[PDB]
Amino acid sequence: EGDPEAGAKAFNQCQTCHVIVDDSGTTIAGRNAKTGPNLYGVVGRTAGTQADFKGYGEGMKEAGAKGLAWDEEHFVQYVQDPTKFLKEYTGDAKAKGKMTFKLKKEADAHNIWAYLQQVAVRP
Ligand code: HEC
Repeated sequence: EGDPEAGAKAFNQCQTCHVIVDDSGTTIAGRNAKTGPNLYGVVGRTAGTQADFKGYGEGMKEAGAKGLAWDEEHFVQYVQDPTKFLKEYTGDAKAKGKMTFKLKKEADAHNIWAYLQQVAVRP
């Protein structure tokens, strides 16, 4: 279990590419980055299915087609090394992630998740 407060601060790194904008258009976190998908509603979301994002890689779509819904266990392994995670999960030797960024600290991964659990759950 992470700490939502430390998570919100560490989310600053993710803001270079991601935003968290709700369904009414309110910006919860971030500026205007569109390199990565909107993370609002990511908790429990089938991987690679945010309807507005058109930049998903084959590995990510394939992972969601094989039953990956984001929960803490997979999220933590994923942000630490996206490509390695995609290959393991899919069993596809050619899978590779578009997210070139890698989170270097494990404690941060849990913190950011606690923060997402707070502000990114769609009812
Ligand atoms: C730009 C260089 C990025 C940074 C910095 C971070 N992310 Fe990212 N993310 C980016 C892309 C281009 C993608 C698509 C990946 C693909 O292979 O298709 C993603 C995706 C995610 C996901 C998947 C969500 C989904 O809709 O299925 C997650 C959960 C995610 N990113 C989280 C995340 C976090 C928490 C970051 C900060 C530590 C982070 N990303 C940074 C691009 C970039």
